[PDB]
Amino acid sequence: EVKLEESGGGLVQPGGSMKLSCVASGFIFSNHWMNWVRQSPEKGLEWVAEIRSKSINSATHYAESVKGRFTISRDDSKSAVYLQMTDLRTEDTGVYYCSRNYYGSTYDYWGQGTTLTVSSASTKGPSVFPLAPSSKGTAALGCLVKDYFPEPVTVSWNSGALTSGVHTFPAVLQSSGLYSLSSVVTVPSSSLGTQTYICNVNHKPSNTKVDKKVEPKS
Amino acid sequence: DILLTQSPAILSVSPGERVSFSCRASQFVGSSIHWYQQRTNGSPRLLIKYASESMSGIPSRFSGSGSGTDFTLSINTVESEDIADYYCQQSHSWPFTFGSGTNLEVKRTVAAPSVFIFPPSDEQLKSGTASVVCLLNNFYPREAKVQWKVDNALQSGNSQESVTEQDSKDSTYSLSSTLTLSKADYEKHKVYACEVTHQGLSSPVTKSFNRGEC
Repeated sequence: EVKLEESGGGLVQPGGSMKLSCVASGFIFSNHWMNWVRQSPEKGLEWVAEIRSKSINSATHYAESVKGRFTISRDDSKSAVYLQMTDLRTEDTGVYYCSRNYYGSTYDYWGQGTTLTVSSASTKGPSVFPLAPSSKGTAALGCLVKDYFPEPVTVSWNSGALTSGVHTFPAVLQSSGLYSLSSVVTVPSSSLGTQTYICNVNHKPSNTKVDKKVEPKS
Repeated sequence: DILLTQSPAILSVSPGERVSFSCRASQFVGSSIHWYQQRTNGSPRLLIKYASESMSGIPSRFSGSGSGTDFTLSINTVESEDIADYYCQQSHSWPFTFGSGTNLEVKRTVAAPSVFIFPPSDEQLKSGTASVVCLLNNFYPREAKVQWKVDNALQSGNSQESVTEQDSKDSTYSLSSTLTLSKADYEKHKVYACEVTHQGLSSPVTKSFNRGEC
C-alpha cells in the first residue's frame, strides 16, 4: 500500500518560517516526482512546488506565488520530501498535501494534509455567553463562544448527555483576527422548567474550559 | 495559467439519479483532464485520468468524457458514498491547475427554517459588546436570505453568517446570522429584527424584540 504522511504544520506569524516534511512508502521513492499542493477555501487547490528524480538532476519547480520564498527538497535515503517556507504571508494559510505526480500527469497519491495558519493573532481562550430560550412546542437555546484563537474549540451539552438537535456552527474569523461561533440546541418547551442545560466549552490551545448554565432570563 | 471553470458549484442529486458535472478549460488542453473526489475531512482521490480512463478499483458508475475544452464527469446512479466534492485538473501544460470544485449534495423536499432570535446577554453587554443572533434551523434548500433591521434601518456590513454541513439524518442545513455592535451603538436603538426569506416559507418570517424588555 502506498502511504504519504506529512508533518510540521502549525501556527506562525507573518514574516515567519516553517518547514514541512513528508515520508513516503510503498513505491520506489527515488524514481518519482514529489509535490506539495495546498488547499484553502478562497483559492481552492493550488500546486505549490515539485522536485523531480535525481536521474534528471532532481530539478525543482515552484508556483509564481511562492517562488523565491519556498524551497522544496528530498532525501531519498529517508524517502522524504520537505518544504521550507520563509517570509510567510497570511494568504499562505491552508492545508498542505504531499503528493506524487506521475511523470507530468495526474497527482495519483496524496497524503493526509498538514495545516498551516499564518496569523498575527495571539492565543486566547473564548468568552462564553448564554443564548437564553425565548420567553415566547419546541424551544431553542445555546451558547455564544466568542473571541478565541486559534482553532479549534469543542462544545458539548450536559457533559455529552445531550446530542439530539445540537448544531455547533463552524467558526467564523472576525476582523479582529479572533474566531467566534455559536452552539444551539432545540428542546421541548415543557422541559425548560425540569431540565438544566449547560454547554461545556474546551479550548485546548489556551487550556480554557468553561461550563455555562443557560436558563430563561428573568 | 490555464483556468478550469467547473459548473455548477453545487449539484443536488436525488438518491438513484444519474448526474453529470462540467469542467471547461480556458484554452485547448487535449485529453489531459483528470478528475478527483474529496470526501468531507478527506484527501483528494484520483478517479478518472485523461478525460475518460477509469482508475483500477474505482466503481464502474463513474465515467468521464470530453476533449479540447469541455469535459464531463458522470455518475450513473449516485450512491451515498459519492456525496463529496469533485475537482478537475489539467496537465496539458505547466503549471498544472485545478478547477474550483463541484459539491455534490443530497436533494430532498423543501423544508422551511424554524427561526429564532437571541438578544445579547447581560454578561456580554457588561463587556462592551452586543451580539444579536438569528437562527434558521433545519431547512432545505441551502439558499436563504437574512436581513437585519434596527429601528427599521436595513443593516449592512456588520453581520456574519455561518452554515452547518448537510445533516446526515434529515439532509437539512442550519444557519446563524450574527449582528455585532458596540454597547453604545446597541443602546442607541430599540427594535431589533431579523427577516428571513426562504422558498419553504409562504411569506418571509420576521422575528424581533425590543431592547431590554422581558
